[PDB]
Amino acid sequence: AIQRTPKIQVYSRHPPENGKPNFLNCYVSGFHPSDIEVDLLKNGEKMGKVEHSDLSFSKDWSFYLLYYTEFTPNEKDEYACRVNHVTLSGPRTVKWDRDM
Amino acid sequence: GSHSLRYFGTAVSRPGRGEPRFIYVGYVDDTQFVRFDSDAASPRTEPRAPWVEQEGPEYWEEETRRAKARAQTDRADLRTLRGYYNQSEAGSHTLQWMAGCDLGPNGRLLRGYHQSAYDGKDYIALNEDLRSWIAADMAAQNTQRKWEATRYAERFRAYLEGPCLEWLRRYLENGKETLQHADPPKTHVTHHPVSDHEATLRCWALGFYPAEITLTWQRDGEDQTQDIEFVETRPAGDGTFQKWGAVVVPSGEEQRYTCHVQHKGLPEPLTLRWEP
Ligand SMILES: CCCCCCCCCCCCCCCC(=O)OC[C@H](O)CO
Ligand code: NA
Repeated sequence: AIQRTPKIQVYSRHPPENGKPNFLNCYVSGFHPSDIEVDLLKNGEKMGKVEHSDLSFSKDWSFYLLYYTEFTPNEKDEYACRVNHVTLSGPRTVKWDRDM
Repeated sequence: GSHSLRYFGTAVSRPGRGEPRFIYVGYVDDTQFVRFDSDAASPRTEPRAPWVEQEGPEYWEEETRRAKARAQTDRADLRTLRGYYNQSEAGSHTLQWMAGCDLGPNGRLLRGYHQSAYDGKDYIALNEDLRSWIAADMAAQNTQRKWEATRYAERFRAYLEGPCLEWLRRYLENGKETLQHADPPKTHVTHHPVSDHEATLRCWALGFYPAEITLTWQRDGEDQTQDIEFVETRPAGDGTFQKWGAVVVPSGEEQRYTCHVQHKGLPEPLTLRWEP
Protein backbone atom coordinates (compact mmCIF):
# COMPACT_ATOMS: atom_id res chain seq x y z
CA ALA A 1 0.00 0.00 0.00
CA ILE A 2 1.23 3.49 -0.88
CA GLN A 3 -0.29 6.69 0.53
CA ARG A 4 0.11 10.02 -1.27
CA THR A 5 -0.29 13.61 -0.12
CA PRO A 6 -2.77 15.80 -2.06
CA LYS A 7 -1.52 18.61 -4.23
CA ILE A 8 -3.75 21.70 -4.19
CA GLN A 9 -4.42 24.43 -6.74
CA VAL A 10 -6.83 27.30 -6.03
CA TYR A 11 -7.87 29.43 -9.00
CA SER A 12 -10.76 30.93 -10.94
CA ARG A 13 -12.41 29.52 -14.05
CA HIS A 14 -11.91 32.81 -15.92
CA PRO A 15 -9.47 35.71 -15.44
CA PRO A 16 -10.86 37.48 -12.39
CA GLU A 17 -12.48 40.91 -12.58
CA ASN A 18 -14.19 42.70 -9.72
CA GLY A 19 -17.96 42.61 -10.16
CA LYS A 20 -17.83 39.93 -12.85
CA PRO A 21 -19.39 36.60 -11.81
CA ASN A 22 -16.99 33.67 -11.97
CA PHE A 23 -16.21 30.21 -10.56
CA LEU A 24 -13.76 29.53 -7.73
CA ASN A 25 -11.89 26.25 -8.26
CA CYS A 26 -9.95 24.10 -5.80
CA TYR A 27 -8.33 21.22 -7.68
CA VAL A 28 -6.92 18.46 -5.45
CA SER A 29 -4.83 15.79 -7.16
CA GLY A 30 -2.17 13.16 -6.69
CA PHE A 31 -3.60 11.78 -3.42
CA HIS A 32 -4.22 8.24 -2.10
CA PRO A 33 -6.41 6.90 -0.54
CA SER A 34 -9.57 8.59 -1.80
CA ASP A 35 -11.27 9.91 1.38
CA ILE A 36 -10.66 13.66 1.49
CA GLU A 37 -12.41 16.75 2.84
CA VAL A 38 -12.19 20.01 0.88
CA ASP A 39 -13.70 23.34 1.88
CA LEU A 40 -13.85 26.66 0.10
CA LEU A 41 -13.39 29.58 2.49
CA LYS A 42 -14.71 33.12 2.07
CA ASN A 43 -12.90 35.38 4.57
CA GLY A 44 -12.05 32.30 6.62
CA GLU A 45 -15.59 30.87 6.49
CA LYS A 46 -16.77 27.68 4.79
CA MET A 47 -18.86 28.47 1.72
CA GLY A 48 -22.06 26.56 1.13
CA LYS A 49 -23.20 25.34 -2.27
CA VAL A 50 -19.76 23.97 -3.13
CA GLU A 51 -20.02 21.12 -5.66
CA HIS A 52 -17.41 18.63 -6.78
CA SER A 53 -16.59 16.35 -9.67
CA ASP A 54 -16.89 12.55 -9.63
CA LEU A 55 -13.90 10.68 -8.20
CA SER A 56 -11.39 9.91 -10.93
CA PHE A 57 -7.68 9.13 -11.00
CA SER A 58 -4.54 9.54 -13.09
CA LYS A 59 -2.17 7.08 -14.75
CA ASP A 60 -0.31 6.43 -11.47
CA TRP A 61 -3.70 5.55 -9.87
CA SER A 62 -3.67 8.65 -7.62
CA PHE A 63 -7.04 10.42 -7.32
CA TYR A 64 -8.09 13.92 -8.31
CA LEU A 65 -11.19 16.00 -7.65
CA LEU A 66 -12.36 19.49 -8.62
CA TYR A 67 -14.33 21.47 -6.05
CA TYR A 68 -16.00 24.62 -7.32
CA THR A 69 -18.56 27.28 -6.50
CA GLU A 70 -19.92 30.47 -8.02
CA PHE A 71 -18.43 33.73 -6.81
CA THR A 72 -18.03 37.32 -7.89
CA PRO A 73 -14.63 38.69 -6.87
CA ASN A 74 -14.23 42.14 -5.38
CA GLU A 75 -11.39 44.07 -3.75
CA LYS A 76 -12.53 43.14 -0.18
CA ASP A 77 -13.12 39.37 -0.12
CA GLU A 78 -10.37 36.83 0.49
CA TYR A 79 -10.74 33.20 -0.63
CA ALA A 80 -8.93 30.00 0.23
CA CYS A 81 -9.20 26.24 -0.08
CA ARG A 82 -8.75 24.01 2.97
CA VAL A 83 -8.01 20.29 2.69
CA ASN A 84 -7.98 17.41 5.17
CA HIS A 85 -6.49 14.03 4.28
CA VAL A 86 -5.02 11.09 6.17
CA THR A 87 -1.52 11.97 4.91
CA LEU A 88 -1.79 15.49 6.40
CA SER A 89 -1.29 16.36 10.06
CA GLY A 90 -4.07 18.92 10.34
CA PRO A 91 -5.69 20.82 7.47
CA ARG A 92 -3.64 22.38 4.70
CA THR A 93 -4.91 25.79 3.58
CA VAL A 94 -4.01 27.49 0.28
CA LYS A 95 -5.02 31.09 -0.37
CA TRP A 96 -6.47 32.23 -3.67
CA ASP A 97 -3.90 34.35 -5.55
CA ARG A 98 -5.35 36.32 -8.49
CA ASP A 99 -2.09 36.01 -10.43
CA MET A 100 -2.04 32.18 -10.44
CA GLY B 1 -3.49 10.88 -32.39
CA SER B 2 -6.40 8.59 -31.56
CA HIS B 3 -9.80 8.73 -29.90
CA SER B 4 -10.40 6.60 -26.83
CA LEU B 5 -13.25 5.13 -24.80
CA ARG B 6 -12.26 4.32 -21.22
CA TYR B 7 -14.07 3.32 -18.06
CA PHE B 8 -12.52 3.76 -14.61
CA GLY B 9 -13.63 2.26 -11.34
CA THR B 10 -12.86 2.75 -7.66
CA ALA B 11 -14.08 0.37 -4.96
CA VAL B 12 -13.32 1.16 -1.31
CA SER B 13 -14.14 -1.38 1.43
CA ARG B 14 -15.91 0.10 4.49
CA PRO B 15 -15.19 -2.56 7.20
CA GLY B 16 -18.04 -2.62 9.74
CA ARG B 17 -19.82 0.43 8.13
CA GLY B 18 -21.72 -1.72 5.57
CA GLU B 19 -20.94 -2.35 1.90
CA PRO B 20 -18.05 -0.79 -0.06
CA ARG B 21 -18.21 2.51 -1.95
CA PHE B 22 -18.16 2.00 -5.73
CA ILE B 23 -17.56 5.01 -7.98
CA TYR B 24 -17.37 4.39 -11.74
CA VAL B 25 -16.76 6.94 -14.50
CA GLY B 26 -16.59 6.72 -18.29
CA TYR B 27 -14.66 9.00 -20.65
CA VAL B 28 -14.42 9.74 -24.34
CA ASP B 29 -10.93 11.21 -24.68
CA ASP B 30 -10.67 13.85 -21.92
CA THR B 31 -14.47 14.23 -21.64
CA GLN B 32 -16.38 12.40 -18.90
CA PHE B 33 -19.82 11.33 -20.05
CA VAL B 34 -21.27 8.89 -17.44
CA ARG B 35 -21.00 8.05 -13.74
CA PHE B 36 -22.26 5.41 -11.30
CA ASP B 37 -22.15 6.08 -7.55
CA SER B 38 -23.30 3.23 -5.30
CA ASP B 39 -23.94 5.70 -2.42
CA ALA B 40 -27.41 6.67 -3.67
CA ALA B 41 -30.80 5.33 -2.58
CA SER B 42 -31.42 3.45 -5.84
CA PRO B 43 -28.21 4.34 -7.69
CA ARG B 44 -28.15 4.34 -11.48
CA THR B 45 -25.70 4.92 -14.27
CA GLU B 46 -26.21 8.60 -15.04
CA PRO B 47 -25.38 11.06 -17.85
CA ARG B 48 -22.58 13.57 -17.32
CA ALA B 49 -22.29 14.94 -20.86
CA PRO B 50 -25.11 16.46 -22.94
CA TRP B 51 -24.57 14.24 -26.01
CA VAL B 52 -25.24 10.99 -24.13
CA GLU B 53 -28.57 12.17 -22.72
CA GLN B 54 -30.24 11.24 -26.01
CA GLU B 55 -29.55 7.57 -25.27
CA GLY B 56 -32.72 5.57 -24.92
CA PRO B 57 -34.20 3.98 -21.80
CA GLU B 58 -32.82 0.53 -22.64
CA TYR B 59 -29.33 2.04 -22.67
CA TRP B 60 -29.54 3.41 -19.15
CA GLU B 61 -31.08 0.25 -17.68
CA GLU B 62 -28.41 -2.00 -19.23
CA GLU B 63 -25.52 0.28 -18.21
CA THR B 64 -26.99 0.39 -14.69
CA ARG B 65 -27.26 -3.40 -14.67
CA ARG B 66 -23.67 -3.54 -15.93
CA ALA B 67 -22.44 -1.25 -13.15
CA LYS B 68 -24.22 -3.34 -10.47
CA ALA B 69 -22.68 -6.55 -11.81
CA ARG B 70 -19.24 -4.93 -11.68
CA ALA B 71 -19.86 -3.75 -8.11
CA GLN B 72 -20.68 -7.31 -7.03
CA THR B 73 -17.54 -8.53 -8.80
CA ASP B 74 -15.46 -5.74 -7.23
CA ARG B 75 -16.65 -6.59 -3.71
CA ALA B 76 -15.74 -10.23 -4.28
CA ASP B 77 -12.32 -9.15 -5.53
CA LEU B 78 -11.78 -6.93 -2.46
CA ARG B 79 -12.42 -9.97 -0.26
CA THR B 80 -10.18 -12.25 -2.33
CA LEU B 81 -7.35 -9.71 -2.34
CA ARG B 82 -7.62 -9.23 1.42
CA GLY B 83 -7.05 -12.99 1.66
CA TYR B 84 -4.12 -13.19 -0.77
CA TYR B 85 -2.24 -10.57 1.25
CA ASN B 86 -3.27 -12.15 4.60
CA GLN B 87 -4.55 -8.74 5.70
CA SER B 88 -6.75 -7.85 8.65
CA GLU B 89 -10.53 -8.01 8.33
CA ALA B 90 -10.49 -4.51 9.81
CA GLY B 91 -9.16 -1.71 7.68
CA SER B 92 -10.42 -0.14 4.47
CA HIS B 93 -8.74 -1.09 1.18
CA THR B 94 -9.04 0.26 -2.34
CA LEU B 95 -9.40 -1.52 -5.65
CA GLN B 96 -9.16 0.43 -8.90
CA TRP B 97 -9.48 -0.71 -12.49
CA MET B 98 -9.51 0.86 -15.91
CA ALA B 99 -10.24 -0.53 -19.37
CA GLY B 100 -11.04 0.62 -22.88
CA CYS B 101 -10.10 0.98 -26.50
CA ASP B 102 -8.22 3.41 -28.76
CA LEU B 103 -9.67 3.88 -32.25
CA GLY B 104 -7.03 3.75 -34.95
CA PRO B 105 -7.43 6.01 -37.99
CA ASN B 106 -7.70 2.66 -39.82
CA GLY B 107 -11.13 2.18 -38.21
CA ARG B 108 -10.05 -0.99 -36.23
CA LEU B 109 -8.52 -1.34 -32.72
CA LEU B 110 -5.26 0.51 -32.26
CA ARG B 111 -4.66 -0.25 -28.58
CA GLY B 112 -6.64 -1.81 -25.75
CA TYR B 113 -6.37 -1.69 -21.98
CA HIS B 114 -7.41 -3.68 -18.92
CA GLN B 115 -5.39 -2.73 -15.81
CA SER B 116 -5.92 -2.83 -12.06
CA ALA B 117 -4.38 -1.63 -8.80
CA TYR B 118 -4.79 -2.54 -5.14
CA ASP B 119 -4.14 0.02 -2.38
CA GLY B 120 -2.59 2.29 -4.99
CA LYS B 121 -0.08 -0.19 -6.46
CA ASP B 122 -0.14 -1.93 -9.85
CA TYR B 123 -1.68 -5.38 -9.50
CA ILE B 124 -2.40 -6.98 -12.91
CA ALA B 125 -2.58 -5.58 -16.43
CA LEU B 126 -3.51 -6.96 -19.82
CA ASN B 127 -0.43 -7.01 -22.02
CA GLU B 128 -0.33 -4.85 -25.12
CA ASP B 129 -0.74 -7.89 -27.39
CA LEU B 130 -4.18 -8.45 -25.75
CA ARG B 131 -3.26 -12.13 -25.31
CA SER B 132 -1.36 -12.32 -22.00
CA TRP B 133 -1.25 -10.82 -18.52
CA ILE B 134 1.52 -9.09 -16.60
CA ALA B 135 1.36 -9.71 -12.85
CA ALA B 136 2.94 -7.43 -10.24
CA ASP B 137 3.46 -10.01 -7.47
CA MET B 138 2.68 -13.58 -6.45
CA ALA B 139 -0.82 -12.62 -5.36
CA ALA B 140 -1.46 -11.23 -8.86
CA GLN B 141 0.00 -14.40 -10.37
CA ASN B 142 -2.87 -16.24 -8.68
CA THR B 143 -5.33 -14.02 -10.53
CA GLN B 144 -3.32 -14.53 -13.72
CA ARG B 145 -3.44 -18.35 -13.66
CA LYS B 146 -7.18 -18.32 -13.06
CA TRP B 147 -7.88 -15.78 -15.79
CA GLU B 148 -5.78 -17.90 -18.12
CA ALA B 149 -7.95 -20.87 -17.15
CA THR B 150 -11.14 -19.05 -18.24
CA ARG B 151 -9.47 -17.45 -21.31
CA TYR B 152 -10.56 -14.06 -19.98
CA ALA B 153 -8.06 -12.13 -22.12
CA GLU B 154 -9.50 -13.51 -25.37
CA ARG B 155 -13.07 -12.81 -24.24
CA PHE B 156 -12.24 -9.26 -23.16
CA ARG B 157 -10.28 -8.66 -26.37
CA ALA B 158 -13.48 -9.45 -28.28
CA TYR B 159 -15.22 -6.64 -26.42
CA LEU B 160 -12.34 -4.27 -27.23
CA GLU B 161 -12.27 -5.27 -30.90
CA GLY B 162 -16.03 -5.07 -31.46
CA PRO B 163 -18.53 -3.32 -29.19
CA CYS B 164 -15.97 -0.99 -27.53
CA LEU B 165 -15.11 0.54 -30.89
CA GLU B 166 -18.76 0.46 -31.99
CA TRP B 167 -19.89 2.53 -29.01
CA LEU B 168 -16.91 4.89 -29.25
CA ARG B 169 -17.72 5.65 -32.91
CA ARG B 170 -21.33 6.32 -31.92
CA TYR B 171 -20.38 8.70 -29.10
CA LEU B 172 -17.88 10.49 -31.34
CA GLU B 173 -20.65 11.17 -33.89
CA ASN B 174 -23.31 12.24 -31.36
CA GLY B 175 -20.96 14.65 -29.57
CA LYS B 176 -18.93 15.65 -32.60
CA GLU B 177 -19.45 19.41 -32.11
CA THR B 178 -17.45 19.30 -28.84
CA LEU B 179 -15.58 15.98 -28.86
CA GLN B 180 -14.15 16.57 -32.34
CA HIS B 181 -13.47 20.30 -31.83
CA ALA B 182 -9.94 21.16 -30.73
CA ASP B 183 -10.44 24.27 -28.56
CA PRO B 184 -7.20 26.26 -28.92
CA PRO B 185 -5.72 27.79 -25.78
CA LYS B 186 -6.27 31.49 -25.26
CA THR B 187 -2.80 32.70 -24.28
CA HIS B 188 -1.08 35.73 -22.81
CA VAL B 189 1.91 36.79 -20.72
CA THR B 190 1.69 38.66 -17.41
CA HIS B 191 4.42 40.59 -15.59
CA HIS B 192 4.96 40.57 -11.81
CA PRO B 193 7.98 42.39 -10.33
CA VAL B 194 9.84 40.34 -7.73
CA SER B 195 12.43 42.90 -6.63
CA ASP B 196 14.07 46.14 -7.73
CA HIS B 197 15.93 44.06 -10.35
CA GLU B 198 13.92 40.88 -11.04
CA ALA B 199 10.41 40.16 -12.26
CA THR B 200 8.22 37.14 -12.97
CA LEU B 201 6.93 36.46 -16.50
CA ARG B 202 3.90 34.14 -16.28
CA CYS B 203 2.70 32.56 -19.55
CA TRP B 204 -0.96 31.49 -19.55
CA ALA B 205 -2.82 28.92 -21.66
CA LEU B 206 -6.56 28.94 -20.99
CA GLY B 207 -9.67 27.11 -22.22
CA PHE B 208 -7.99 24.43 -24.31
CA TYR B 209 -9.29 20.98 -25.22
CA PRO B 210 -7.91 18.30 -25.29
CA ALA B 211 -5.76 18.39 -22.14
CA GLU B 212 -2.45 17.58 -23.83
CA ILE B 213 -0.28 20.67 -24.28
CA THR B 214 3.35 21.77 -24.22
CA LEU B 215 4.38 25.10 -22.69
CA THR B 216 8.02 26.18 -22.37
CA TRP B 217 10.04 29.32 -21.74
CA GLN B 218 13.10 30.17 -23.81
CA ARG B 219 15.88 32.74 -23.28
CA ASP B 220 17.72 33.65 -26.49
CA GLY B 221 16.19 30.52 -28.02
CA GLU B 222 17.48 28.19 -25.29
CA ASP B 223 15.05 26.26 -23.11
CA GLN B 224 14.84 27.46 -19.50
CA THR B 225 15.13 24.99 -16.62
CA GLN B 226 16.24 27.16 -13.66
CA ASP B 227 14.12 29.74 -11.80
CA ILE B 228 10.85 28.39 -13.28
CA GLU B 229 7.55 26.95 -12.14
CA PHE B 230 5.07 25.08 -14.36
CA VAL B 231 1.80 24.05 -12.78
CA GLU B 232 0.19 20.75 -13.67
CA THR B 233 -2.56 20.99 -16.27
CA ARG B 234 -5.79 21.67 -14.45
CA PRO B 235 -9.52 21.68 -15.31
CA ALA B 236 -11.36 24.96 -15.72
CA GLY B 237 -14.63 23.23 -14.79
CA ASP B 238 -16.32 23.79 -18.17
CA GLY B 239 -14.70 20.80 -19.91
CA THR B 240 -11.59 22.72 -20.99
CA PHE B 241 -8.19 23.02 -19.27
CA GLN B 242 -5.62 25.56 -18.08
CA LYS B 243 -1.85 25.66 -17.63
CA TRP B 244 0.73 28.33 -16.88
CA GLY B 245 4.50 28.56 -16.73
CA ALA B 246 6.42 31.29 -14.88
CA VAL B 247 10.07 32.33 -15.13
CA VAL B 248 12.04 34.88 -13.06
CA VAL B 249 14.03 37.21 -15.31
CA PRO B 250 16.31 40.25 -14.90
CA SER B 251 14.37 43.51 -14.96
CA GLY B 252 15.00 44.98 -18.40
CA GLU B 253 15.81 41.70 -20.16
CA GLU B 254 12.16 40.58 -20.51
CA GLN B 255 12.20 40.72 -24.31
CA ARG B 256 14.92 38.03 -24.44
CA TYR B 257 12.29 35.58 -23.15
CA THR B 258 9.77 33.75 -25.32
CA CYS B 259 6.94 31.43 -24.31
CA HIS B 260 6.42 28.45 -26.61
CA VAL B 261 3.02 26.74 -26.75
CA GLN B 262 2.01 23.69 -28.81
CA HIS B 263 -1.54 22.36 -28.88
CA LYS B 264 -3.73 20.38 -31.29
CA GLY B 265 -5.92 23.49 -31.58
CA LEU B 266 -2.99 25.59 -32.78
CA PRO B 267 -2.24 25.26 -36.53
CA GLU B 268 1.29 26.45 -35.81
CA PRO B 269 3.27 26.35 -32.55
CA LEU B 270 2.84 29.63 -30.71
CA THR B 271 5.58 32.05 -29.68
CA LEU B 272 4.72 34.65 -27.06
CA ARG B 273 6.41 37.59 -25.40
CA TRP B 274 5.46 40.06 -22.71
CA GLU B 275 3.77 42.99 -24.47
CA PRO B 276 3.71 46.04 -22.17
C1 LIG C 1 -19.72 5.50 -15.15
C2 LIG C 1 -20.72 4.37 -15.15
C3 LIG C 1 -20.17 3.08 -15.70
C4 LIG C 1 -21.00 2.47 -16.81
C5 LIG C 1 -21.43 1.05 -16.55
C6 LIG C 1 -20.51 0.28 -15.63
C7 LIG C 1 -19.23 -0.17 -16.28
C8 LIG C 1 -18.60 -1.38 -15.62
C9 LIG C 1 -17.96 -2.34 -16.59
C10 LIG C 1 -16.50 -2.08 -16.86
C11 LIG C 1 -16.22 -1.30 -18.12
C12 LIG C 1 -16.72 -1.96 -19.38
C13 LIG C 1 -16.34 -3.41 -19.51
C14 LIG C 1 -17.52 -4.36 -19.66
C15 LIG C 1 -17.54 -5.04 -20.99
C16 LIG C 1 -18.07 -6.44 -20.94
O1 LIG C 1 -19.20 -6.77 -21.16
O2 LIG C 1 -17.12 -7.31 -20.60
C17 LIG C 1 -17.05 -8.52 -21.38
C18 LIG C 1 -15.90 -9.36 -20.87
O3 LIG C 1 -14.78 -9.20 -21.73
C19 LIG C 1 -16.24 -10.83 -20.73
O4 LIG C 1 -17.36 -11.19 -21.54
NA1 NA D 1 -5.51 14.47 8.38
